[PDB]
Amino acid sequence: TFQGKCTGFADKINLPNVRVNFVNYVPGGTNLSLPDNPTSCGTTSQVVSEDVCRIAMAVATSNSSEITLEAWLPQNYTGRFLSTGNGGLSGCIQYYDLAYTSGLGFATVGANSGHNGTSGEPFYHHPEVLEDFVHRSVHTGVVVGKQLTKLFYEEGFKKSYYLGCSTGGRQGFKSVQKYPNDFDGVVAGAPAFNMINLMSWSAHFYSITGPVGSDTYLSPDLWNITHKEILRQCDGIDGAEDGIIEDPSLCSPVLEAIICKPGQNTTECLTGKQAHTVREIFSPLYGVNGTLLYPRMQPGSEVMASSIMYNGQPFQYSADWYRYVVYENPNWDATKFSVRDAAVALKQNPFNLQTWDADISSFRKAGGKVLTYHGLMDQLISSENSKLYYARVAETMNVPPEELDEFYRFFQISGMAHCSGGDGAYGIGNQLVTYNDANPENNVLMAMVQWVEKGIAPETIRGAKFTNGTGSAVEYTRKHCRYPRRNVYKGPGNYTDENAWQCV
Ligand SMILES: *[C@@H]1O[C@H](CO)[C@@H](O[C@@H]2O[C@H](CO)[C@@H](O)[C@H](O)[C@H]2NC(C)=O)[C@H](O)[C@H]1NC(C)=O
Ligand SMILES: *[C@@H]1O[C@H](CO)[C@@H](O)[C@H](O)[C@H]1NC(C)=O
Ligand SMILES: *[C@@H]1O[C@H](CO)[C@@H](O)[C@H](O)[C@H]1NC(C)=O
Ligand SMILES: *[C@@H]1O[C@H](CO)[C@@H](O)[C@H](O)[C@H]1NC(C)=O
Ligand SMILES: *[C@@H]1O[C@H](CO)[C@@H](O)[C@H](O)[C@H]1NC(C)=O
Ligand SMILES: *[C@@H]1O[C@H](CO)[C@@H](O)[C@H](O)[C@H]1NC(C)=O
Ligand SMILES: COc1cc(/C=C/C(=O)O)ccc1O
Ligand SMILES: [Ca+2]
Repeated sequence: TFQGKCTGFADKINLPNVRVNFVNYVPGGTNLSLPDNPTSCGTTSQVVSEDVCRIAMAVATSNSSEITLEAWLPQNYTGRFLSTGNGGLSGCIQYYDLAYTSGLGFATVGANSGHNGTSGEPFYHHPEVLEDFVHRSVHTGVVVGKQLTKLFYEEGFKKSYYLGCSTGGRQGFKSVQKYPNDFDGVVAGAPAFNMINLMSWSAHFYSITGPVGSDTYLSPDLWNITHKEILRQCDGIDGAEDGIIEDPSLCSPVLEAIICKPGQNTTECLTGKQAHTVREIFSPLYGVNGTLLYPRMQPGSEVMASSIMYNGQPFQYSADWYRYVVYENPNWDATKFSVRDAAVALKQNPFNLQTWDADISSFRKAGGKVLTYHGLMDQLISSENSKLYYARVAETMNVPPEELDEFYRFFQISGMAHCSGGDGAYGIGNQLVTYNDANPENNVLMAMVQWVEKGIAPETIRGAKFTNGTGSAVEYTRKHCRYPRRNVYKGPGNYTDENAWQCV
């Protein structure tokens, strides 16, 4: 029996520097309690919809570091191994991804990145813990996970896959760049690569806005006013007035247009200083010496960005990065961030956390495929940074898109926010929360499986716009384009007909 194989499995595990905490049979329909999950992760449970054997481990990665590692080995197994990854500066195992991919038949692992919780404080004075976050946590879970898969199933595994977004997107690219043989297929969303500069750019928003109530700051109401004017200026460039900017690279908005006139209600317009703030927010971050560090925030992400990036407080992840790693001073004042700090951080680049190597020929040579996607109203990580990486790879590898298409495809997703949510057709199946069925035509993960196992490369990636979230009726779908193409509404038929659009 499958249960009996699982209850007998702890005795079969004997791996150096791996301590088995427990092995449990978890039937489908179980609502797992996760009492030990770090409180800052904000998840104490996970529904597991299909039978798995659950293995939980503590794996020492050095004499002063360890990861927590979970492996969920499904009863209904397809012969495919998969690793998940992390979010933010967190060690949070993404149990929602473990449920998702195990439920699709993958032998699945996820590790906590080498520490517990969403704070960067565990990096403080602990280079081995930081090294786990940069590269060694994900890789260790792949090595151990593959071992466990082969121990548990007579058939072993035929192919190996990666699924992650945000920090998880970065970790997918760290795999491509440093461990070209870890995965046959890598699915990496909205990647936090160019990571050091991402922290600097996150930190620089405070220097532009200033604190809540200052001259230079905009309230959430004013960011809503600003959003509506951005749509007036840009929504229709793609040919459809649908509240979505299909490719914001064509949107260069001019916000002096909504500077207050005499006799205008001050709550519906900007002062000159506020307009200057907005112009700078849609400008790139350049460093000492006048070199580019991070591209502009793409227009369209204003409502959620007002709460997270433009809220008049220093962004927390970057403050943590500068206090605990760059300067090792927990009292470092993040309100006084300057580009001189960004130079110090970029030169430090610990364990090449930048994850910005543009020569990925070793991955190509090993036979790997990578599919990356990025939402074009992303409020946390600008979609333009993925576009910059693409240019850099083409330039460095000295090949055009037709050649890159053989092993590296990048889809730009209209109306998607950071990793999930947004105003438009974000339902591409990168996570349970974006799921529109399991079939490759509707699901990015299964599309990678098809590319790897049948040699069928995805031309576009379909997403759903839901009436009221995943599981509700699909209102419309759209076939998102493969960069450098963009989507343009041509008709015939209304913009809700996916056939009325063309990638151009
Ligand atoms: C980090 O969090 C994990 C839980 O996600 C902790 O692992 C648990 O620790 C206790 C105490 O050793 C074990 O008895 C449990 O079986 C563990 N749970 C799992 C899922 O493995 C881990 O201890 C924490 N790491 C620390 C504090 O270093
Ligand atoms: C699982 O349990 C938690 C409480 O621990 C609850 O919030 C969640 O809705 C449950 N899920 C289902 C679908 O029963
Ligand atoms: C701990 O590990 C470090 C880093 O790998 C190593 O150089 C050092 O010798 C070790 N110290 C002990 C106490 O084992
Ligand atoms: C701004 O607009 C969004 C819809 O895009 C709305 O849900 C939100 O409540 C508005 N925010 C404020 C502060 O009015
Ligand atoms: C300006 O707008 C607010 C709504 O934001 C309204 O309550 C207030 O009465 C208006 N003031 C004037 C002078 O029109
Ligand atoms: C196209 O569909 C949208 C979505 O409901 C709607 O706003 C619009 O009226 C439709 N256009 C026509 C011509 O029916
Ligand atoms: C990190 O080093 C590099 C940066 C670039 C950047 C090009 C650009 O930023 O416009 C190009 C090649 C490099 O080796
Ligand atoms: Ca539009």
